[PDB]
Amino acid sequence: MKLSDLISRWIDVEPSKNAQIILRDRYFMKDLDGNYLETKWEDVARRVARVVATAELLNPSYKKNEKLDRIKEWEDIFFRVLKARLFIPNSPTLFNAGLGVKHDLLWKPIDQMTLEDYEEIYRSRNHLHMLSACFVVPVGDSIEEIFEAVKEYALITKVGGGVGSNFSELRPKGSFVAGTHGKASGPVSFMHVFNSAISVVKQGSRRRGALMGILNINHPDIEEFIDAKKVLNFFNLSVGFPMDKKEILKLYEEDGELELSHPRSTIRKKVKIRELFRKIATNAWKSGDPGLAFLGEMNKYYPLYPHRKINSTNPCGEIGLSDYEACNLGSIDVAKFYNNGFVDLEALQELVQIAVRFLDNVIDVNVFPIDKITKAVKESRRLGLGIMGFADLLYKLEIPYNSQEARDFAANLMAFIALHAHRTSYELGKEKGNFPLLEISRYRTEDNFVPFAMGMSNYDDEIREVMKMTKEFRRNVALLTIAPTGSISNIADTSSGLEPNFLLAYTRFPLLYVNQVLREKLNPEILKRIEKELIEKGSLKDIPDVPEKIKKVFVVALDIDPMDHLLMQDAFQRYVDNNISKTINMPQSATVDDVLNVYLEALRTNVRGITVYRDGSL
Amino acid sequence: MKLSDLISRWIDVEPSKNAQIILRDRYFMKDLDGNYLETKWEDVARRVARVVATAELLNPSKLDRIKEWEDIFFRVLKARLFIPNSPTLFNAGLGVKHDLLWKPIDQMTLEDYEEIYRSRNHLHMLSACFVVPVGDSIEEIFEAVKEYALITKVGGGVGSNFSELRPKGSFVAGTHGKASGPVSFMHVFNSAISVVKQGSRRGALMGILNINHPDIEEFIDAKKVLNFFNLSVGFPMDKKEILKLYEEDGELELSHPRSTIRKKVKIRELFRKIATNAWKSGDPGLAFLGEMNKYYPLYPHRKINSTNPCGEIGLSDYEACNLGSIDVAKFYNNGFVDLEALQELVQIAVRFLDNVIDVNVFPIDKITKAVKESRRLGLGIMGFADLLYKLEIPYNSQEARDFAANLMAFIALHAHRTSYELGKEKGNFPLLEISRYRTEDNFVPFAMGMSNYDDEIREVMKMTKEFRRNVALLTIAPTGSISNIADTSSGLEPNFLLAYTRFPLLYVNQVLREKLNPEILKRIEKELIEKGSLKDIPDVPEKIKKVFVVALDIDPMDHLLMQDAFQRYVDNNISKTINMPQSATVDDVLNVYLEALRTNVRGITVYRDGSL
Ligand code: B12
Ligand code: B12
Ligand SMILES: Cc1cn([C@H]2C[C@H](O)[C@@H](COP(=O)(O)OP(=O)(O)OP(=O)(O)O)O2)c(=O)[nH]c1=O
Ligand SMILES: Cc1cn([C@H]2C[C@H](O)[C@@H](COP(=O)(O)OP(=O)(O)OP(=O)(O)O)O2)c(=O)[nH]c1=O
Ligand SMILES: Nc1nc2c(ncn2[C@@H]2O[C@H](COP(=O)(O)OP(=O)(O)O)[C@@H](O)[C@H]2O)c(=O)[nH]1
Ligand SMILES: Nc1nc2c(ncn2[C@@H]2O[C@H](COP(=O)(O)OP(=O)(O)O)[C@@H](O)[C@H]2O)c(=O)[nH]1
Ligand SMILES: C[C@H]1O[C@@H](n2cnc3c(N)ncnc32)[C@H](O)[C@@H]1O
Ligand SMILES: C[C@H]1O[C@@H](n2cnc3c(N)ncnc32)[C@H](O)[C@@H]1O
Ligand SMILES: [Mg+2]
Ligand SMILES: [Mg+2]
Repeated sequence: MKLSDLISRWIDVEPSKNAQIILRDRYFMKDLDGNYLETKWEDVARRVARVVATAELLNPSYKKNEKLDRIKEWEDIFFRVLKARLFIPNSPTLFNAGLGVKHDLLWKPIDQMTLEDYEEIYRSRNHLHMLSACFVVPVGDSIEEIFEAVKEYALITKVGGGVGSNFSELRPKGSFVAGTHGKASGPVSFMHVFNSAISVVKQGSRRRGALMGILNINHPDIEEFIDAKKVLNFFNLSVGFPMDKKEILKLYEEDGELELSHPRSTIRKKVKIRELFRKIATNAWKSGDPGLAFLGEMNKYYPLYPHRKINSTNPCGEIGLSDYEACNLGSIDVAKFYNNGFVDLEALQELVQIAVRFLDNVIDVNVFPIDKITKAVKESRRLGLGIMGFADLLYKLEIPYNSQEARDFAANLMAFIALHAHRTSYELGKEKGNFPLLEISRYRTEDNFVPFAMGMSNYDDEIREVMKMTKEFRRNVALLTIAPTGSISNIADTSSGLEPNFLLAYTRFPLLYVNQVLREKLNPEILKRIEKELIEKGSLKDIPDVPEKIKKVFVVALDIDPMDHLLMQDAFQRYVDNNISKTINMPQSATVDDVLNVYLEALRTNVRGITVYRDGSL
Repeated sequence: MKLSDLISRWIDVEPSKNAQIILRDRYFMKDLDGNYLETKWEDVARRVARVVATAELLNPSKLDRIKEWEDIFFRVLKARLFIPNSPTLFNAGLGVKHDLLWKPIDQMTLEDYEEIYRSRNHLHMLSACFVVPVGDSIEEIFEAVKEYALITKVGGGVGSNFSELRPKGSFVAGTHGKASGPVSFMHVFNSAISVVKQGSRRGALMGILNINHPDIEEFIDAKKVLNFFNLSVGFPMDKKEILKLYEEDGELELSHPRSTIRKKVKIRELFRKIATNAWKSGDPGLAFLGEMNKYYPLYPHRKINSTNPCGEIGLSDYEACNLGSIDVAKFYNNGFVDLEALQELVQIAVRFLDNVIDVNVFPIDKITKAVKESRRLGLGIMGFADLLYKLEIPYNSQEARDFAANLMAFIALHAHRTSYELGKEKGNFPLLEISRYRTEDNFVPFAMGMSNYDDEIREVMKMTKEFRRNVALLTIAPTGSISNIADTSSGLEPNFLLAYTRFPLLYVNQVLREKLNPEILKRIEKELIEKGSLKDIPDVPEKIKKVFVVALDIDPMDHLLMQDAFQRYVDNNISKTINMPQSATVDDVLNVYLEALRTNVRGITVYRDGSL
């Protein structure tokens, strides 16, 4: 069906009470006095649609004598899609769109807008008008560069972004410092200063996982890094693997040794790569940290490598970024695309096109806190279009999350989105101009470059064809990711990202959720009966008088074994040009050897990173 | 006896084994390979002398002249008559080719000196102490954090007043949130220095919060963490007003311009809070900022907000100070202070310090500007208590305090005189014209009132209206390290002990050795070392007991008044610890604070014996 008619099915479905609570708390805009300027999700949709549509002022293919009509049409489409909650951008977009703008412009009826209204909106965006989820900054091996980075952590966090850094440039603890004949404190000690800095800045104010800290596997302090949180409470930590995944797996299988060294230290040491891995798995087994960041694999698919290089991800790992780049994210709720036993691909393709344009327009009205960021964003125009609602979609389709059927369905779904997002990038590049670095990227300098592995869909040949087309026109260096969508999946009343539902029924602080699809497919008699058990046990698995058919479809995270989590991640990653946020859930009974096996399997698959969490470990 | 003869009696006197340990530890220059470039104290005087005499290149009033100054610098340095703050000893010559810094002087060409001047690197930081502003924004706060790290890297201390930071809980418009407050941000500064060192840092920082800041009470209790900070309470108002409010049992309004947070508190209760904390742990101190500006020649165009970590210098934003001290114990001669020799060395010292500026490389450009615009110097003394010993003058006496004020007045006179000459010879400091030396008749940068020297000083300040090289010239620093180098007592402080064991070689005060009969010392020593004093020890000549007093023999008020005597003739501030007996109460501490408001002291630090 047409997207316009799908919109009609959803646009007047009101957010749940839980959703409305979240909206009131953090998203509805207020004046300096704490009075609400917005009271309904509708208000947010109008404000955000209007600010992002304003980007069309800059569109060189519109004559001035048509800009108003064209801008208005885009506000209209952005508004309807947002109000329907078919696509929602990353939280900072919702928070900060319209900061600096006269309040009598942000919500006025669209039929009353003038060209001058849109220009006033565009001109009055203030320095807090920061619409991206996160960033990566370099940390150079000097007191000067380190405290400059600390300053940037502070500035970025203030306006609401998260930040990642690879700290491997910092020379090992005890290395010679020529200026003082002294000893270097090493990356880990310095990370404590970054943590301390963030402790006094809020947005505010819950800042859990606001930072990413990576140290490479061959750094002389890697063993200390691995043991760091066992404070650094605002960091997520990952071990960086800049070499090819194949080379590290071969080294493990051969029981080889890794040379730990640094180009500005005499500190050198050899460690058994198996012992190192076991130390990593042992810590992950206990606490869930550190994760693994396959940087080499990110660079294999980075269209600007080696001119530019990915050294770090953002805090939740889903985007590998070069220095001073940002996360520009937004997600489609694919559960709203279910139609009588299938996914409405006609409506989905239209929304993919609209969503790419929306995210790309966000760049134009984004205001960054640092000059170098503005430059790096404009030069590559990297986007992060993702999905949520995936687990709920499978519930509707009656497909077990832990099945090859689901993984085949995922790869094909994702290949379809990638195809149409990249085709849109081509179109936008023809319309508005290519990303300035296109001419030096592998889309132009190389034959048959494709920014992901593929190999699991009937769309591959069509994808190859479009990638060839983008040699000539391309708006964006990359377009896709799958984010946690922790807050925005709640606003959308759907399951988060690509993850299975963690629980079918639970109480949060104090109303109880019950999965909506479960309510529609399970006999209302049986439900009222088993609701008690379900909440206590956290699964349908071992409940009598529950049809085997629904037990199979309605699996939760811990019903699904780790390899099925990992293989789902691989199925998606084959058709994503950035990365993916995915927790590999493991049962309490899991061993350190079990964790090692996940790592080894990960190395053979196409994933670009790994996070595991053992139930009960924390 | 004239400076030349005095140098002859000292120039060939080697540093003690004790002092030699300090020098081989961290003063002798090494390769990046770790090898010794310098092995004896004289090798140090050669480098430093030659580098500072390079400044004469800039002298608009030329190879014979530079060499001249290097010689006189060298001789006074080698004889340990005068010594610059440690960073000058550490960092002089950094970046300069080793073939230039030591080779025989008669082998020096003009080519050579110009090369030294050109090749001074970014580590060539020759000053002890800095002050930097911390503005009320995340941007300014973290720019200041970076500044702390950069200054600490090159070997400097740094101080700030954190009063501009709005109080904990205040509104932040940019986030609609709540401010963390000054004390929370100070923790970030502390963490920063935690990972930075010039070789390995106690009291590297000064943190001041003003008495009327709404978080003043949290700040007073801040340390009970911030291990690299010394803390002081700031009094930007006149000492008179606070004494008044205290005597009237008045109330102080706590407020901040960027907060709606405000509060009334009894001023006596705030003082008692301070005293109790000080009584427990020696912090925080009092900084009478208003009194510093009172004598600040550039007030209010520029304004003193903070001191360095030891408090002896009141600095406006981004200023530094290069200190150097004269060992007065070496000027003892036949029951007199050799005013002839001492005078020559003062002129030389002022020139030396003023030259250090020209060859100094600062880590930040706003600092280079501040230093070059005012040319503030900090010339001081060490060996004072040992001088009293030689003069057989009890430290805790009116004779001591009168002698002290006279010594200092004398130094003050000749220092400000030489600043007139150098101002004539090299040009005035750029802000002369807007300073009170020109804009008001009868401005004097200290209180005086304790010497017959005052009248001439009043005249020399007047001639200063036309020619003056430096905005102010004098300080008394702790001289912790340089006094041990000079084998003498530190700063203006009485000796803390007459006998202690350096490991297992014993030491007894070099001068006590001469006045006392060796036979008595052999017996006495045992008890002296356990009691840390001679006042109760049986069969010690009364005149010996009263002359060779140590810090704890001298009561709180006599320490304070000694600080007053010196301060009347110091245009900057003074480092002085007011020691108190272990049996002191919080009330005794309060009385010291109240007395200090009545004297001319610009700051106060107290330490109760055995509190830590
Ligand atoms: C998004 C997210 C995050 C983000 C949240 C910020 C963001 N970028 O959106 C960040 C990066 C903070 C994060 C971190 C971690 N998370 Co998480 N996270 C999620 C996720 C996907 C959504 C949560 C959410 O926003 N819900 C909606 C909001 C509106 O409700 P909320 O009540 O305000 O949510 C808050 C809490 O969930 C909290 N939180 C997030 N993760 C965790 C983990 C633990 C152990 C705790 C106590 C709290 C907590 O942060 C939220 C506010 O930002 C859920 C999965 C799920 N089923 O919900 C997990 C989930 C709670 N996380 C989990 C885990 C294990 C972790 C980590 C231990 C992973 C790691 N590598 O270390 C860390 C813990 C860090 C710490 N200091 O404790 C598990 C915990 C399982 C369990 N049995 O408790 C979950 C269920 C994912 C999973 N599939 O297992 N997470
Ligand atoms: C200079 C100095 C300082 C400097 C040292 C660096 C510098 N500016 O060069 C600073 C600012 C760090 C300082 C601080 C304090 N000091 Co102090 N300091 C001195 C002084 C004048 C010189 C000693 C020295 O360096 N000797 C030569 C060097 C080469 O040998 P050293 O053994 O390596 O010296 C080190 C120790 O003395 C140490 N140190 C300095 N002060 C203190 C205080 C205590 C309690 C301890 C354990 C160590 C210590 O720092 C030196 C190296 O930098 C002496 C007075 C004296 N007559 O010696 C005191 C002295 C040791 N300090 C004293 C006191 C009380 C303090 C403070 C508590 C005061 C305060 N306001 O907080 C603090 C303690 C801070 C802390 N973290 O413990 C008293 C201690 C009395 C006692 N019963 O032990 C002394 C004896 C001075 C006095 N007038 O009473 N001090
Ligand atoms: C100066 C200094 C550096 N470091 C660390 C921070 C950086 O990781 C690293 C380099 O610091 P730098 O600031 O580059 O020190 P430097 O330039 O004087 O010395 P070099 O020529 O050897 O670079 O050493 C400390 O841990 N403590 C210190 O005091
Ligand atoms: C942003 C932020 C500021 N602050 C403090 C730092 C400064 O002391 C003070 C000002 O911060 P600023 O960074 O200057 O805040 P702002 O400009 O966005 O808001 P305003 O106009 O109200 O100044 O608040 C916090 O404590 N936490 C924070 O998260
Ligand atoms: N500073 C900060 N950044 C965050 C936080 N949560 C998320 N981010 C950024 O947003 C990314 C993904 O969060 P996600 O759950 O998908 O976004 P959401 O649904 O808008 O909350 C993280 O990797 C960070 O880059 C936070 O609590 N603090
Ligand atoms: N960073 C730093 N600064 C210091 C240190 N010791 C002294 N200073 C600075 O020098 C001033 C007094 O030092 P002083 O002991 O008189 O000089 P020294 O004998 O040469 O070490 C203090 O106010 C500080 O500003 C130190 O250990 N670290
Ligand atoms: C629960 C959420 O926490 C994020 N998360 C936590 N730690 C890491 C990490 N080290 N690397 C990548 N993502 C992480 C996951 O991406 C997941 O979505
Ligand atoms: C031992 C040395 O410590 C310095 N010192 C320690 N703390 C302070 C302070 N808070 N204010 C001024 N000086 C201080 C004293 O000036 C003394 O000279
Ligand atoms: Mg460097
Ligand atoms: Mg501000």
